[PDB]
Amino acid sequence: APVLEIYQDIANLTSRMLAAANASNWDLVLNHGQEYVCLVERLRELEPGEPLDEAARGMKFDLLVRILENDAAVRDLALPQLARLSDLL
Amino acid sequence: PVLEIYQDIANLTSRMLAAANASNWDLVLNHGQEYVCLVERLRELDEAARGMKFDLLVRILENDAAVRDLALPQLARLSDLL
Repeated sequence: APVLEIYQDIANLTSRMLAAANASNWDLVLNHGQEYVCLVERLRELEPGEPLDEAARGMKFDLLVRILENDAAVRDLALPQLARLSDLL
Repeated sequence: PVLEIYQDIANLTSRMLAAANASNWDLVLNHGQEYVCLVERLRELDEAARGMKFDLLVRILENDAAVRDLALPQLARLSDLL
């Protein structure tokens, strides 16, 4: 199904964001957010419904766990550096 | 159901957005423990229910992005100084 295509793309994009965050390329991470918002809008046009196939349910669930884990991992790379540097100024 | 989890992750992300707005990065970071725990608790539906879940998801997705959009330009410009 096609809505599975957008979850995949968001997972791929969030993995790219993670790679940038890993390299401390904050501006790239932000630049990836532009696509991210596009992808969420497109997601929003397909969803919700109609129900999903059991096979395609566990796949989306996985994709989500991955998107959320990526989102958490970006924050967990960036924020300790932000906190630290903020403390200084 | 699994809506509970989704609800809890959405709510938490709202508290993180509120903290972010206030520049309390430590507090954003402390809730991040709670998020991850809820996310891993996930690794583990009628139409009204799927509309509900989908709504929560969009909110979580928007919230993560809203926090990055606050946090990262500050970080970009502070690493550059230092």
